[PDB]
Amino acid sequence: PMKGRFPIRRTLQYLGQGDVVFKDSVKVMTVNYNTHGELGEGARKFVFFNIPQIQYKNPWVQITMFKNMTPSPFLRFYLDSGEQVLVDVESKSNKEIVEHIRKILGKNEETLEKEEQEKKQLSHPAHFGPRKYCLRECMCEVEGQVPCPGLVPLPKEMTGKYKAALKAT
Amino acid sequence: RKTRHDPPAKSKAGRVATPPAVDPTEFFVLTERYRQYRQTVRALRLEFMSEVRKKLHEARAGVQAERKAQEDAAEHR
Amino acid sequence: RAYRGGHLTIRLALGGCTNRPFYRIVAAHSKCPRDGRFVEQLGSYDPLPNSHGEKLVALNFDRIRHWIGCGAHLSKPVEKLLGLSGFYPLHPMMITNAERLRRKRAREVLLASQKTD
Amino acid sequence: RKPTFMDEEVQNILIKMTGLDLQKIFKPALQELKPPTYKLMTQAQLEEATKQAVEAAKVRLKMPPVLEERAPINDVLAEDKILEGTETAKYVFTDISYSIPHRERFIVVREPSGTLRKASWEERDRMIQVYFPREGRRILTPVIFKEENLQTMYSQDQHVDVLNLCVAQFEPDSAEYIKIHHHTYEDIDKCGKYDLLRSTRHFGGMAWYFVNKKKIDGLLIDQIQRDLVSDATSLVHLYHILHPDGQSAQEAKKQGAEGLHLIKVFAKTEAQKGAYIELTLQAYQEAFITHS
Amino acid sequence: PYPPLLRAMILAQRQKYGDTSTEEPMLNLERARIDPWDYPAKLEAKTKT
Amino acid sequence: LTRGLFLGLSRQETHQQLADKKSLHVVEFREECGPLPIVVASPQGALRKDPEPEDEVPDITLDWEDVKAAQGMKRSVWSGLKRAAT
Amino acid sequence: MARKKVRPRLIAELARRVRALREQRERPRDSQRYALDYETMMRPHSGNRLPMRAW
Amino acid sequence: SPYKDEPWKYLDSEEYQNRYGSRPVWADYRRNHKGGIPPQRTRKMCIRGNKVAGNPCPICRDQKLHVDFRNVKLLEQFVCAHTGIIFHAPYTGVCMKQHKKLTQAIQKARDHGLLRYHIPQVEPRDLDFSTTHGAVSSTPPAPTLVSGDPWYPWYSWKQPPERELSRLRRLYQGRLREESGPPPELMPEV
RNA sequence: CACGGGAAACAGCAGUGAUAAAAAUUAAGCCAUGAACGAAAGUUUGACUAAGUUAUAUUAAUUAGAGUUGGUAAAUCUCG
RNA sequence: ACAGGUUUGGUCCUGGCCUUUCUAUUAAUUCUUAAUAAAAUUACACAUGCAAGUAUCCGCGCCCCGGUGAGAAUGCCCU
Ligand SMILES: [Mg+2]
Ligand SMILES: [Mg+2]
Ligand SMILES: [Mg+2]
Ligand SMILES: [Mg+2]
Ligand SMILES: [Mg+2]
Ligand SMILES: [Mg+2]
Ligand SMILES: [Mg+2]
Ligand SMILES: [Mg+2]
Ligand SMILES: [Mg+2]
Ligand SMILES: [Mg+2]
Ligand SMILES: [Mg+2]
Ligand SMILES: [Mg+2]
Ligand SMILES: [Mg+2]
Ligand SMILES: [Mg+2]
Ligand SMILES: [Mg+2]
Ligand SMILES: [Mg+2]
Ligand SMILES: [Mg+2]
Ligand SMILES: [Mg+2]
Ligand SMILES: [Mg+2]
Ligand SMILES: [Zn+2]
Ligand SMILES: [Zn+2]
Repeated sequence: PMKGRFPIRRTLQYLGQGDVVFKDSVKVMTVNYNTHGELGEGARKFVFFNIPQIQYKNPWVQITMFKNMTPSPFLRFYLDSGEQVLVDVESKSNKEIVEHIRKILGKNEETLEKEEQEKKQLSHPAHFGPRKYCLRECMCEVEGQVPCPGLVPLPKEMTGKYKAALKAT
Repeated sequence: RKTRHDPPAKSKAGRVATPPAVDPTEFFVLTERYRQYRQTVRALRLEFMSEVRKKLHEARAGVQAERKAQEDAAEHR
Repeated sequence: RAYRGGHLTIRLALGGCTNRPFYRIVAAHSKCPRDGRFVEQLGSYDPLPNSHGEKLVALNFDRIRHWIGCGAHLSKPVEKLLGLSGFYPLHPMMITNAERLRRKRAREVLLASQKTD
Repeated sequence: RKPTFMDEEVQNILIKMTGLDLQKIFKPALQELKPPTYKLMTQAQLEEATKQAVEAAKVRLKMPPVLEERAPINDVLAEDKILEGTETAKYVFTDISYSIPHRERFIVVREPSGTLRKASWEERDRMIQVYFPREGRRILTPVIFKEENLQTMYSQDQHVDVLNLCVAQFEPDSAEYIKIHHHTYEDIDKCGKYDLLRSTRHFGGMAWYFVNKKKIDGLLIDQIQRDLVSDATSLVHLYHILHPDGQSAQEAKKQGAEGLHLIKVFAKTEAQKGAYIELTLQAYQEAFITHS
Repeated sequence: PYPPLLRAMILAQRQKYGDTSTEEPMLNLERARIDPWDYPAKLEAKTKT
Repeated sequence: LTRGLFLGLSRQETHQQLADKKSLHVVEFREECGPLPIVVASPQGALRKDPEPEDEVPDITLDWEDVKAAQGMKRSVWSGLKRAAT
Repeated sequence: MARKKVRPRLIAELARRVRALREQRERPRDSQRYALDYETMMRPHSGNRLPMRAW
Repeated sequence: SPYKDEPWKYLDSEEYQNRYGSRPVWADYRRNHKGGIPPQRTRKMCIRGNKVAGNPCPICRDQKLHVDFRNVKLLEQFVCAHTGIIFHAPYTGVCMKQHKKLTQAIQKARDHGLLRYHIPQVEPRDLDFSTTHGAVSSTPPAPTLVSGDPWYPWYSWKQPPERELSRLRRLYQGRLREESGPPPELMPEV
């Protein structure tokens, strides 16, 4: 787009390139940050940039931002078990915040790979049906098998009218 | 087809089903083969029920499942 | 859709083309239409012979045995196919049909011999 | 303890033997093309990009495993005399499951005679392609693999395409795979066309086929005429490895030759065109020292 | 005896883990006993346990 | 249209001038040639060893037209028609 | 399902009570229910004919 | 067409060089239509019997251009040298009949190695090659298989007892049929 | 809604009136699928299958007619 | 949209309408054979035929299939 300070962050590619996936126990991320002082430049840049990337890959996690109540910027992760994860961000940078969050509460590369390997199993290559869920519609189009009657007409010996005609006489 | 509230046809109201021809020597061996086949398929059904039980138990409280349930808890702390 | 009852049945759904049948071996509810909603697809069945001349049939034995242990009923042609595959014992209907065919060949050769002299 | 194609002592020689040619590995093919990307780098970043390209070329040069001919499948599971003529065609049954390898699938065929046998290799491979299609494979036998079209494509020096198509289509332990690869390897040393596979991923296979078939006369002279002596000493080392008991191998041990002299003992003892090999080595010797 | 393909399934299953025992696998019929069609059924309500 | 087309075509920047003005190598990355570092122009003169500031988030002037084209939202029937050759 | 504008249907539930009462009050006694005409093998109550193998 | 056997002879001839030269046969052809945007579907077939329908097609106005798999020079003009895709009918200008024939000929010449195309590097199908599994190796035969006995004892036809036959015949009176003994083992032909 | 009140029900397959610019056979079977029943041989299924009719649409050909010719936009000579 | 026609003595800008592309119905003209897919005006009323049977009685199923889009902003996805 054109409107906005950074039009790039409002694109599907930017939202998809941010790889931060929370665990199933993660429910709430409450970020508290200030709008003044040189200490909180990293927290402000984190709120400006990385919140959309985290939100895109965690749609069910509620993220709430708060401004100018606590003098120290921090994050509070509310889990399913009730444990509150307190993350102090005073001089951390924008990339350091993301790396710290992924370290403390996130999903490993192998964990993501096993989920996607399970997901690709649902679509099965040998199944038949519509093009949305299956690769083949009718089994005629397979090379070695009988062609589709709407493309190559079948011989008179395989048509049902000739079989009825021969039985009639 | 037909529904519960529609009356039957007149030509079939005065009609009863007629059983077909019966061959005794074929029918007896056919029935003993039915019983011998049904006992085998029943045993296979029991075998499949047992294997499903084993797989579901190993998926819920399996030796591999408990290992994950413990290592995740350790890494969390 | 909502049903009052019924049972899970592994059957054949005729999804194909005119004068060119093709069955999908699928596990579906008993009260649903033949080509309607199903639970999970298992395999394929090809009624016509291909160029090489084999009748090609697919079975997903693992899911089939899983569902049958779960309580899936079976249809008669599915039983014939499974018995031919070797996963299940041969259906007696095939045996009695083979014996009937044997008797038809015997009477055919008898009449052919008697009509020639 | 027979040496194997996947052994380290063979693979380390074969990698250096093939060599690295980026302009050939990363070549513009005939696929759909997109506008390029431009970014500005320093000298160190350019060198890092080049070494990353080399590491990618390693994966591009990943060698295909060459295997022996597989044993034909001939076994009967059951025999039902009742089904002698109830069916005209035969029923082929495939076991389909994503969690099982394709080497463990049960492909069982009921003959019209009434027996249940295991499907042979050509039927099994065809059924795997039918129910698990991968790009580059054809269910039916392609016409291109015939001896007329194969010669036609050879005349247009497309042996790299021949080898890639054969690898994609056939299974390395099948019969036609080995037959066609031996046919291309006999054409390549009949015509001296080793240039096509100089830097591809199929050079090691051809070299390992020649060390098996004792056909080195053309390869050695080609490597010498291409000013490659590190690619000749390693080749004769492969020959000695795979033929330990031989007059060429034992003479090297008894004499203690250097890399340059390892070729002379081979070309005197067991080489067939020894005169040409010696003449080529003499021509290289009288020129390399004088020019450099 | 098991059906041919199913029996071969177990013969391949244990061979992968390395069971060298070549014993012939049987299928039990102890719990496969069924009543004939002439056996009448009960008409009382079934108690869910 | 002609005046603007000629002005824009004349105000182009050659890879050689880009390399001259930024003292860095211009490397082309073809999609077909994989990760191969194809070099198109060399920065003749003093080659700076200091690398360019890598922007984690680029501040570029994007356009909703090309964003729609990239996201596949161009459902107009006038975009993917078959037309005559050059 | 559950909406804000769900109408409180009362006749549909009153019909349930009416049919429940009529099921017990007008319960067909098994005597006339299983009565049988021995000439036509025709059940006077339900309206079904007997199978021919039971003739 | 005088050749009738060797299509590339015309392409190598001089009457092709003086007429078309180094340019493709469809370079000078311009399609007439109703607006500025041509229809997505070109003419179906322009040569109906002996009549030519108005302005003919680039390969199709001259009878010395034979569409075939042997003349790679003619087929190369309709295949892009860079992208390797077949140009469509609105791109070239031929009637749809010659377009389908061109596509079929291009594919059939590709399947013979005369016309080049992309050959990607495809990994082997199997990660691990193991023939020792029971799927491809022989299995130990069954005791009933080695003896010649069917798989299950009830597969064969056994003669029913006379008492049970009489019991069946008593209950199924009026519905009786002719008896049949053991069936023949082998089916004779016609 | 369906106790009850209007009131005698094709929003099943075919077909008939009115209406509308809108026009398929008042035909054959369960041989093969799905469903129901019966322990079962087996029965039924206007679902379904095999068909009849329709340029509504794609393909092969046994076939040649329609539109247009001022610009957009390919293409006109002579008459009133 | 790769656009084009169209305001004015005339130019530029703004701005609407139309044309060029694809699909579905009806109408007109014409029309030869096959294959495949689909048959689409009506929740207006129906003459007539068939569409729920099975079975040693009990029982089981009897808008299940199939038909339609009137009402509902109804609803999609998820515990
Ligand atoms: Mg149909
Ligand atoms: Mg009844
Ligand atoms: Mg109502
Ligand atoms: Mg009505
Ligand atoms: Mg009704
Ligand atoms: Mg009707
Ligand atoms: Mg009417
Ligand atoms: Mg109509
Ligand atoms: Mg009419
Ligand atoms: Mg009419
Ligand atoms: Mg009928
Ligand atoms: Mg049926
Ligand atoms: Mg039946
Ligand atoms: Mg049409
Ligand atoms: Mg005039
Ligand atoms: Mg004005
Ligand atoms: Mg009409
Ligand atoms: Mg419906
Ligand atoms: Mg309303
Ligand atoms: Zn089809
Ligand atoms: Zn033409």
